[PDB]
Amino acid sequence: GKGKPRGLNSARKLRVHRRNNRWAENNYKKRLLGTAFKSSPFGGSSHAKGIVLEKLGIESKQPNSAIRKCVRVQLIKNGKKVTAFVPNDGCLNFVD
Amino acid sequence: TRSSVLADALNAINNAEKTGKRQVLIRPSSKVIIKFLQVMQKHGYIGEFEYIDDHRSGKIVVQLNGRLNKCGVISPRFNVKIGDIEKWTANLLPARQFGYVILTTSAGIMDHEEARRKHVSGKILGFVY
Amino acid sequence: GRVRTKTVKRASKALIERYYPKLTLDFQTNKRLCDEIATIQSKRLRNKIAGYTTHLMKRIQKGPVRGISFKLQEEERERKDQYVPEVSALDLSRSNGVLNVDNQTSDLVKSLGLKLPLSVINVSA
Amino acid sequence: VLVQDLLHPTAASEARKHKLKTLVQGPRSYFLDVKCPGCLNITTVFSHAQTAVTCESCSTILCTPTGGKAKLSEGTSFRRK
Amino acid sequence: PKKRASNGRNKKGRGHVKPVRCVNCSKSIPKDKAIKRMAIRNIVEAAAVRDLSEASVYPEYALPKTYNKLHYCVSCAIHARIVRVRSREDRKNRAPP
Amino acid sequence: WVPVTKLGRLVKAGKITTIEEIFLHSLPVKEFQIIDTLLPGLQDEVMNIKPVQKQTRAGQRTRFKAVVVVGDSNGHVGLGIKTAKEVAGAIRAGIIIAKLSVIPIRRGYWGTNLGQPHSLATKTTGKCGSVTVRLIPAPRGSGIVASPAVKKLLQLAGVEDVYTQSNGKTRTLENTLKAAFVAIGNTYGFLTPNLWAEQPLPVSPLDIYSDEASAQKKRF
Amino acid sequence: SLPATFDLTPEDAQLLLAANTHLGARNVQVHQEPYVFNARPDGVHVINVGKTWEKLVLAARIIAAIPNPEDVVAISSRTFGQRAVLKFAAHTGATPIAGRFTPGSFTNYITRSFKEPRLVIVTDPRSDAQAIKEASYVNIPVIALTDLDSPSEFVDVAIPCNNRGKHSIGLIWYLLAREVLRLRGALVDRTQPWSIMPDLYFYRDPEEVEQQVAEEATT
Amino acid sequence: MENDKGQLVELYVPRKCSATNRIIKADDHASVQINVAKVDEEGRAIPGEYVTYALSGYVRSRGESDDSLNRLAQNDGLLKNVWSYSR
Amino acid sequence: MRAKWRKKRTRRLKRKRRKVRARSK
RNA sequence: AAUCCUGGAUGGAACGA
RNA sequence: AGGGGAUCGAAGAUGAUCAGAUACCGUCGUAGUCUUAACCAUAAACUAUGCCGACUAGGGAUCGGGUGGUGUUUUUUUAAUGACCCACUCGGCACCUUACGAGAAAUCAAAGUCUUUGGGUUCUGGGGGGAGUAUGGUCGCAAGGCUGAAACUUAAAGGAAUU
Ligand SMILES: [Zn+2]
Repeated sequence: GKGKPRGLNSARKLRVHRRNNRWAENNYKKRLLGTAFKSSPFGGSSHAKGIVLEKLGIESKQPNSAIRKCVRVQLIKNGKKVTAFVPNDGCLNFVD
Repeated sequence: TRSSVLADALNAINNAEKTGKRQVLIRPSSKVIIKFLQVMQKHGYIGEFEYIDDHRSGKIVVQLNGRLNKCGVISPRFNVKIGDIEKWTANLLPARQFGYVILTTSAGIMDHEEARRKHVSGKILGFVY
Repeated sequence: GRVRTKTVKRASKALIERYYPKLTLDFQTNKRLCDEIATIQSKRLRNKIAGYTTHLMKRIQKGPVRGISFKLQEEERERKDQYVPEVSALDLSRSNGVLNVDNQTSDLVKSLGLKLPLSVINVSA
Repeated sequence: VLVQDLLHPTAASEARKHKLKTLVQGPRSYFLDVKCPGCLNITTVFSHAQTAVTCESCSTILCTPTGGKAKLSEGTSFRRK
Repeated sequence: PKKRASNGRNKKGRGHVKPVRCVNCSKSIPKDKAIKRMAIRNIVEAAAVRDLSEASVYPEYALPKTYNKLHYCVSCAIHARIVRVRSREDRKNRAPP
Repeated sequence: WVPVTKLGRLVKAGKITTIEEIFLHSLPVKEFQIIDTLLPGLQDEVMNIKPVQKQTRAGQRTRFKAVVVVGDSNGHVGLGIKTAKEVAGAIRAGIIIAKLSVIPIRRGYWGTNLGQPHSLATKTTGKCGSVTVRLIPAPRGSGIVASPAVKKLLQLAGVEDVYTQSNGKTRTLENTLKAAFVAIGNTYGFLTPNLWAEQPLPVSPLDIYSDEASAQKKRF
Repeated sequence: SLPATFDLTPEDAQLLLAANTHLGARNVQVHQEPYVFNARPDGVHVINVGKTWEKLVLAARIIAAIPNPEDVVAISSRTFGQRAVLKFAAHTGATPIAGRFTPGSFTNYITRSFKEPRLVIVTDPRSDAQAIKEASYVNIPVIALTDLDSPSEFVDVAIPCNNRGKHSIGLIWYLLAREVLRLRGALVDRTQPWSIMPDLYFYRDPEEVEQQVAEEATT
Repeated sequence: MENDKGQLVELYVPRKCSATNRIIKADDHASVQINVAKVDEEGRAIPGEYVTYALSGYVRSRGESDDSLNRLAQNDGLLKNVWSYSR
Repeated sequence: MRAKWRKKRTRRLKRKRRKVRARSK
């Protein structure tokens, strides 16, 4: 009989089932528990300002071969240290 | 432990119609089954049917004709306002121009067209087409 | 190994199919006949075909062979092919005029049929 | 098959069925009027009796129980009524 | 967000049957599986019977036979016994020869 | 042409003029030239061409599987799937197979009765593989609400307005299109109340004019 | 409505019962055959010869409805039926297929055993299963000389018989030919029993072929 | 299958299997249209006049074409025999 | 590695860790 | 005319890319 | 924890093989294997198919019970019973054939009667790893069981079949 209860007065079982089973999609668990505001150096923000500590050459993953020219950046509102990529050939010279 | 005698009946009818048989025996019987079959009979989806009187609950022998594709059952028998017959008919009928949803009203068991005409609503039972 | 191939066997089969009232059992005259009769492009093929025709003729003379038919075997078949004996096995005069049915068969006859000669036996396990 | 009269089956096809699986169920059992050689009174005896039924006049054995039909005793007069 | 791994299909088992031991390897195998044969053999080979009948008192003498039921595990049967290995279709067959 | 398969003889004689008789008597087609005669307005369309590889000792036999849909927008479609070592030959033979597998389509009305039907008559479903394709009737102007492949199939069917609802792995066109084809074939396998009137069972032309166009010899 | 001329005569019943057509199956009667009559004890069931005859007359009516007789195909893979189907096709205008069937004969154009019949006749559906299958592929009816054990799938009209014996099969074929000739024939029905012996059918074994070769040698 | 102005539409009104009153569609290649002859006196089957019976692949597959044909022929009146309604 | 032996590995590790924590507690 | 009959097995070492 | 303790035999000791071989093979053999009184409570604990109920295809055989048969045999030729045979039936362990259906397929008389989506009801899963880990509780003499995350990482992992 399809497992779930079909009875006209089973709405409690149905909704409590949903409540317990929504904790298996990543988006719901993220939203509810709060991982942006706890983890995630951008505290649920789109952007963040930071101060450049260092320039870095990250060697790419296989099967490619290159050095990607990132920077170690300290964020202002958290103090978290973070690697960030500088695109667009050059521009590691335009940062300092 | 049967729970819906109507469900058992209509599963039997649907299965025999699939199998190509021209008759089915269904037990037990009930007023609801008789009225549902009377509706199907009125709209031509089945032939005559005969109620055997054992002293227990009843048997029915239905003579069917092949015009039926599916007879079905909506369990639980939800409560239906007149605004919602449209939604039910669209969901569980093949087309707008034929097929009948069966529902139980204070005026009686009947099809949704008759329910529109009598301007009443009620509880949904099944569908025929 | 000395297995003959399908070109040889098929050509021999055809030559037997349509030149059976010729084709002595001797390889030599069969060979000269193959020359007379078929546009074979090589002596070696001609001789192989002649040898296989001779083999088939031999095992024809000592009995029929499957696959082949040369119109003489066929007209001999349809000569036989119809045996209408002096009296059938379905007359009862070969028997004693009656038909030795059982009880249920007699009941069947009583149900559907009409007057019919018979006599009953009650065979069992 | 694919067409048949389920209301008017044959008695042959209906007698071999289970008692409950017939069109209308009912017992395959019956009652007997029984007299022993001694007396000439009739005793009503059920075919599936479950008891060692006695003849009230001559306190003797008439039927002994079994798994189904009762086994009537040595040669006696028994009807089906 | 629980996560897991493989898992597997099935043969009609019983319940529990007691095991026997393979006559070559001593492996415990259940009796249902337990490839079983009956070695019925004359005590003497088919050629020594002449010599022994010539040398024996008691004419017709008896020629008895030795009988023993052999249980093989699957591995040992495949390495020795006439069990050998079959195609998908032929391995539905169930007759002896 | 020199036809065989008695229908071909009747058609080259010109006595059968419509495919409706063929469909009515469920006659099995075996020559594409039959319907190429009976239906000149048919046009083709190549949905997809994909390679399929057989591994070998040496390398990979790479063949090409073509899916071709044929139709006129008047209630006839066909679908052919063919694999061959060359794309052009795959397409050619797929067009043949698609012509050879041609089914009619019961295109009806959504709500009411004006001229020249536009939609399907019933909610229909087809399945091949995991894919289930459901065709639902739609009102005028809705168009064909479907992915491009099923849309093109329904255009060549002449279905003006229809909704679709699909399930399964729809990123495999062979099975998707086959499910759709099965649905629009099932359109006729559905007793509606208008198709309750009994009819007197017409006679097959294959039985009417047999000696007219049976297989005779012409020795000389 | 068939007149009373096309009824079961006692001479035909004598022939059928002498051929033992009425002897059914020791093993099993499949449920789709209610042609039984109060099974014989310690063995086989008994067939209703009247039902057999009436089904036979139906099949004859169908065969006569076929306009072109060459569009009627007579299959027999059993040795007991090859003589029957050959002489049947001889008397009628039918076309026989005795021995192997070469799959792809009802389907399959360019191959040269290709036939497009309007009807197919079969002695044993179990041994001629390929033909029933092809006919179901390509829209062809079937007439089958069934026993009570034989499968009833994709067979239209089934003539209950005994397919164990020579005489039963050959006699069923004889009566089929007799009736499809009585219909659309120069024969008027009753007073003419069609002077063609049933033993023109009834497969002769090679030992009797040899015996009668010896007869031809004697005189 | 008809529009407002009469003017029938829906090409190919299909055949119905008589044993089940079920539609026989174009791709149903196991379907059969039996063609039985009408006789008169003298025998003489009347070439051209027929009694037709359509059957479907479903019935032929499940194995009930013979019984269905017995019934249909009997109630059309060319057997006073085989088919009994009470099995 | 075989899951049986990975389970045994984690178990021996788990009881080592229990003991090392009892040292403090 | 003499005349008793047989089917049946195993057997070490061989890591890597 | 008592008793028992023949056999086999975690550990261990030894002979050999081996590049090594504290592994396979061989000989010893402690705990254990048995039992009593208590604990533990897991298992590929597997018909990885939850229970209940109805319907839907054929076939034969088998276990238990019942019915019927001028049935066979044993008896006391011939009676009852007992065992067998035939037919039927209820309820079980299952099996053979087929697909009207179902399914990704392997296969399935259920894994069918499900986009022609609803008979009743419980449990569980939501890409792979990390991880059934850490932590906290709870049970346990312990071994451990039950409950049970996150960070971080990753585009595949996986299932049936094909050459
Ligand atoms: Zn072993």
